[PDB]
Amino acid sequence: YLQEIYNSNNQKIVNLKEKVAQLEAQCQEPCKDTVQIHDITGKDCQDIANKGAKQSGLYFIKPLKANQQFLVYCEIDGSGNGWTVFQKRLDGSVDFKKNWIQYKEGFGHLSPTGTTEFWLGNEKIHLISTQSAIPYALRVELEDWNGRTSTADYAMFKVGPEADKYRLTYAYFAGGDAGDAFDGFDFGDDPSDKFFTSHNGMQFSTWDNDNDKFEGNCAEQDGSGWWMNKCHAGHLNGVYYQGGTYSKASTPNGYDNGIIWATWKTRWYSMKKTTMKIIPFNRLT
Amino acid sequence: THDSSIRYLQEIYNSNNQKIVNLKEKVAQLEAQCQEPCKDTVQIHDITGKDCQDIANKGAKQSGLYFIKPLKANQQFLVYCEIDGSGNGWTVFQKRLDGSVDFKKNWIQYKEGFGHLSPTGTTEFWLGNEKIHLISTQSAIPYALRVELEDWNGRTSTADYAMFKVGPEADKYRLTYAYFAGGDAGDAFDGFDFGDDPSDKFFTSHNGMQFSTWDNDNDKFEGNCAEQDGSGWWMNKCHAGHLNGVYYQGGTYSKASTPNGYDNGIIWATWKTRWYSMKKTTMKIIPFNRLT
Amino acid sequence: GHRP
Amino acid sequence: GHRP
Amino acid sequence: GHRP
Amino acid sequence: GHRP
Amino acid sequence: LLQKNVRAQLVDMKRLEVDIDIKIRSCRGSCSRALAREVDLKDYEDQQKQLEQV
Amino acid sequence: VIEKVQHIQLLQKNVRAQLVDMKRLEVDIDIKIRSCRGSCSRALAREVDLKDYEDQQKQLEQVIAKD
Amino acid sequence: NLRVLRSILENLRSKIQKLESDVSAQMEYCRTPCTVSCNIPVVSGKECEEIIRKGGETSEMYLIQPDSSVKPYRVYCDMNTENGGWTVIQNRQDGSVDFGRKWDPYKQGFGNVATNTDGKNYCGLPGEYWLGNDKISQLTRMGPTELLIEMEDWKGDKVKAHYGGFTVQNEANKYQISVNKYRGTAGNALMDGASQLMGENRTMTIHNGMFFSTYDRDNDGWLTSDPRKQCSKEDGGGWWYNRCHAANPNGRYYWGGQYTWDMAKHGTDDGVVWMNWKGSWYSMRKMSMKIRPFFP
Amino acid sequence: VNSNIPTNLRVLRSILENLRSKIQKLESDVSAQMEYCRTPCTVSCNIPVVSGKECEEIIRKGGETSEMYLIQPDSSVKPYRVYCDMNTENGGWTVIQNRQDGSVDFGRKWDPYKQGFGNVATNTDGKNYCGLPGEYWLGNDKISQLTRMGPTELLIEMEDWKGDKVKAHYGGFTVQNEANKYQISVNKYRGTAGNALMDGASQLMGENRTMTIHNGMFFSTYDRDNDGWLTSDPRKQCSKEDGGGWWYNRCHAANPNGRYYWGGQYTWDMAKHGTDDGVVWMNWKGSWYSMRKMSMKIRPFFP
Ligand SMILES: *[C@@H]1O[C@H](CO)[C@@H](O[C@@H]2O[C@H](CO)[C@@H](O)[C@H](O)[C@H]2NC(C)=O)[C@H](O)[C@H]1NC(C)=O
Ligand SMILES: *[C@@H]1O[C@H](CO)[C@@H](O[C@@H]2O[C@H](CO)[C@@H](O)[C@H](O)[C@H]2NC(C)=O)[C@H](O)[C@H]1NC(C)=O
Ligand SMILES: [Ca+2]
Ligand SMILES: [Ca+2]
Ligand SMILES: [Ca+2]
Ligand SMILES: [Ca+2]
Ligand SMILES: [Ca+2]
Ligand SMILES: [Ca+2]
Ligand SMILES: [Ca+2]
Ligand SMILES: [Ca+2]
Repeated sequence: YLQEIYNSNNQKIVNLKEKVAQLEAQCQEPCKDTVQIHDITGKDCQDIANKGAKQSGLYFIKPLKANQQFLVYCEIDGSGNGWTVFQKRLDGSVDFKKNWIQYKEGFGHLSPTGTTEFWLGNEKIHLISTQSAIPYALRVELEDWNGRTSTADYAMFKVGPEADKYRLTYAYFAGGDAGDAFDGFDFGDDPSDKFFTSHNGMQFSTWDNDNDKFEGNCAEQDGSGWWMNKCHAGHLNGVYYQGGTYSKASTPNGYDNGIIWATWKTRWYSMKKTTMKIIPFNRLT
Repeated sequence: THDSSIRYLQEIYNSNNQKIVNLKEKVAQLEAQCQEPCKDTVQIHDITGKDCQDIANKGAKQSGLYFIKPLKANQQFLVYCEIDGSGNGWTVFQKRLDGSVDFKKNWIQYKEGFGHLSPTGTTEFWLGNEKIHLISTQSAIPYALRVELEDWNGRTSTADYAMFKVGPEADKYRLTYAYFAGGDAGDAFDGFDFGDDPSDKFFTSHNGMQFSTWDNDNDKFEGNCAEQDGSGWWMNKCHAGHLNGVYYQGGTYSKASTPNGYDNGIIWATWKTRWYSMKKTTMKIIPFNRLT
Repeated sequence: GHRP
Repeated sequence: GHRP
Repeated sequence: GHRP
Repeated sequence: GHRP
Repeated sequence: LLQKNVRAQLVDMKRLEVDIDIKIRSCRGSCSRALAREVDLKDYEDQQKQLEQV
Repeated sequence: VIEKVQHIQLLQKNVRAQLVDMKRLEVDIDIKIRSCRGSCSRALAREVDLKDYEDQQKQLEQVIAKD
Repeated sequence: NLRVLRSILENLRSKIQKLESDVSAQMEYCRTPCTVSCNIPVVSGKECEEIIRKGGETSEMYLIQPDSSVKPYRVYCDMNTENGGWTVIQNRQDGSVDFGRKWDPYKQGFGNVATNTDGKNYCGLPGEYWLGNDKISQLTRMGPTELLIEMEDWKGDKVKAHYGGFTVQNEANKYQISVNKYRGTAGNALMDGASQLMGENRTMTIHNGMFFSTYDRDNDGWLTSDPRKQCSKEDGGGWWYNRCHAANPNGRYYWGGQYTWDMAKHGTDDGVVWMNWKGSWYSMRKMSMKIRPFFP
Repeated sequence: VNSNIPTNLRVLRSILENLRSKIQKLESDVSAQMEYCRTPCTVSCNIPVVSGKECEEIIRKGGETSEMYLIQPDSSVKPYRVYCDMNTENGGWTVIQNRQDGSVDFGRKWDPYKQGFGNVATNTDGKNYCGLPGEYWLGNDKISQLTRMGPTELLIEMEDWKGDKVKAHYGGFTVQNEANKYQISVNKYRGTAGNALMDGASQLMGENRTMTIHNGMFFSTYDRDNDGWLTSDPRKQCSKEDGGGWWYNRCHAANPNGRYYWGGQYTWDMAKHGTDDGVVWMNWKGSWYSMRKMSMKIRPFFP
């Protein structure tokens, strides 16, 4: 009434100040980030599995020659095999027309769930692949626009230092249904076609760093960074074409520039998904 | 009368008649000795196979001559196989050791082969291009090339190349390898930086060069490298590794000796100066897994 | 592809 | 050799 | 603010 | 020769 | 003097609302969401001038 | 009394034939020695001297036209 | 007739009720946390300037490893402003994070470095955060470091304070700050104190040279015994308070800008202040501090 | 007034002393030869890298020098050795028979004649290949198989002891197989030696001439009478008497496989059986002249 209603609300308050204090304590922690990095490290993703990692995802590895560690995406099969993934395409969300520097350091994003496209860099691929005498094997996994998949393994896969332009080299094709595109393809226009499209032994090129065997510039004309040779038969850093089928008309300079593997599909067909991952070779049989 | 004589004459006459009958059985023994031809030291082994490693796989334990028939081939042909103690069988397609064969030959001769094959490896020759093409592209099993060199002091050095292959004649027996796999002879196939021109090294490299001869020029020179150096090779304006060059005794030679002025010796720039010609050369291939 |  |  |  |  | 105190509690109340608004907005960084709300001060301004007159 | 006419006048006949056997045998040997060259480490160098054979035969005809 | 009081108090009693209800709703929402999904950029380096050299052209969350001793940690890199390569150290823009924390949180770093951009699978938007005096110290002691401080008022005007040299000592030296080589348009609050003040009134507002204080760790330049009287609760944040400030980037976030002694919890200018630009009772809309390696 | 100079005729003993001395020279000569045959001759014939079906194909493949090559006429068969004459009349000639020094005996039987015998080639002075042909018979089977692959010409060359040379070219030559006794067929004669194979000896008339014709005859060897001399006395065979295996008739106008007389001229009293068993080509020099060289070469012809 008089002095009444005054000390009602005027009493709620002290108690209100205290609810507030509970609210404040409920509001100190940051949003919870669904992406986490595991704490097992090693020379590479196989080494991480041998150490008990039991799950695909993000880990840090530190190759023998590296003088700083780095985040990789490991594929842990429940079989005890740890694959280090260095390349991944699955939607055309990342632009792969990048320059030398970007190909050397890496671009794209690493995701726990592997739903992220990326190019680990060239330098990294180099440090892992040559850190010891234990030969590595490269496995390419491809997927068409009809859910079919195929693979191609290469044995003794190595990427050279920057002084040699991150030259690719392998001892031999180890089989797979995808077919040996790194061996070059007979497009049938000239007797030298197969040799001019092979990859084994090629230096890496980008538009700004031509090391191809073409008078012109394969990476500039196809829009990617790849181990080019006048120019290619296997091209996974190609332009992402929705649908698979594409035509010369859709291309920017008139040459096939999609994500091809000419020994599995035609060069006028671009893959749906692409993975390039490595594992110490003894892991295969 | 002197009949005592008519005596000794019949004596003598009958003796020489018996001497004759026996002499004749002795000529008959002689004649049977003189029916065989001269022994030839060169024999050809009986094992066969795709290539020499295949031969070696089948238990062949010795170097020498054997016939092979690559999958692509439609007629077997003779080759010289070098088999080591450890089971490797190399297929030798080139050899130089004294200057007895003239390597200045025409396209046809380089394609079919010229020189001689010996049980002992003591002969010069070029297996031909067509054969080196059929052996090295017969199956997806990649071959490696091994180049062996020997200087005039007894020194030897080597150079290996992986996934070595020779193209068909449609593509002029184009040479190709994936990469240099090492060796102390160095990688002359990669071109050499001889001097000042900045484009030296590009123009003297050999990976991807078509083969050339005096009469079938496929080089990267407005002139005729092979005709100028007198050899058959995978020329590029012109070369830095040239094992089919002119054979010069004692190794050292100079532009004066040369006929056009350019270095036309058995050279391997990354190992010795282009003005020094090798004593011996060997070119030979093996399935690359034999070195993995 | 190739470069004809 | 090289040919300039 | 300064403390006066 | 011949033989008669 | 009673005006006095409503004086004080008036202030006490004006700061509290202001503190609650800073605290609720500071939950946009931790909780699934923060309540959208606006502090209407004038109601307080007006409301305290009206205690001046007196 | 003549036992030695018909005895010689015939022994000469046989030496004539021995002479032809010998020259032929000489010739066959030469041919068979030379064909050892294609077989043996070496062949004996030798020439047939057949003049010595023709003179000797002539010197035997002389002897005939007597009886 | 002078019963316009009740008018009052009825309010107060009503007011309280509405307060309780909002507090109540915020409590229910706090039963579940905010979440983000920050997929990490492949490219990394020791600080955001090495990342832009290495091709990371976009402003977003990165991992940096200023040093092999230390574990890589997350940071927002601004690659657009002034040629990029700026590592964000502090950022205010929406009130989402409480900066009134104790020493420990100021040492460790608190808040949200980044958040998801409307569609996208990376966090391209910075959140409000404090990187952590330890990290700040170590980044500033790697070599000469410049400091960029940017602010925006509630009408969109914006100013900047650029500091050609910036260093933060380590914990033992209580994060003592040093700044120099000023240029900009907000004024030089850090080195000269408050342009509004005169004489020593101004110099007691200089930050250059001060130690860091928190409400649970008084290192301020106010030598006095009343524990209540410490620059740091009477001002909200963790800062290089002197006696007490000309700038308070870590103050409380007042919605709207203009505030008053009677809105402030303890009656002082505890908002996101930069006295030389808008004086004491104006809290900025945006405020941030970025650093970048300098030259030699 | 009786036995006049009978003493005088002891110009015998002169003789017979000799014969006795000659028989001893001959016994050491055979004995020294027999000791030399304790060790065979040897060659080292490194093999030319180029090969083909026969010398014609090899010259087309770049094989410009005359030497021993390995040919494989047909894949049924195993590659075998042959001497290839790459200089005469355009080259590409496969030598089938070669006589030039007497170093090989041609008096052999059916078998050796069937398989081939003698030396294909020998090492030239200081060289590491066999550039000089030896004396050989390639082999009737192999000659047959070469002549039936296709039209084949025949080139016969010979040279006398004084350096003169002549030749007989036959544009058609075919030799049937063993079942047909290697019967021979030759046509399209040309050259300067005369046409001994087709026309028989020019020194003879009427049926004598015709009995020396070779064309159409079967092969004979001394252990295998196929001659055209119908007769029952076994000693009376063409090949037992004129010494080689040949396409004898009754018996020959040419005898390239006959006996090598050193120096060329020989007489009936030098021959084993008193016949013309030398290396003979009646049409050019008669029957008592033996060639210093004689060879037989062949080459695919045109269609
Ligand atoms: C520092 O603050 C003083 C305060 O004394 C400013 O002026 C004085 O304000 C005080 C408030 O506490 C008043 O009581 C006086 O009216 C002012 N003092 C005098 C001396 O009149 C002054 O502006 C500041 N000091 C200087 C040097 O400017
Ligand atoms: C054919 O050859 C015979 C020789 O065997 C020759 O026939 C006659 O030979 C007998 C002796 O057997 C003699 O009657 C004649 O003198 C031979 N004729 C001549 C001239 O040789 C036959 O005459 C020969 N015909 C020819 C021209 O060769
Ligand atoms: Ca082709
Ligand atoms: Ca190029
Ligand atoms: Ca150069
Ligand atoms: Ca040219
Ligand atoms: Ca607080
Ligand atoms: Ca204090
Ligand atoms: Ca005999
Ligand atoms: Ca008869």
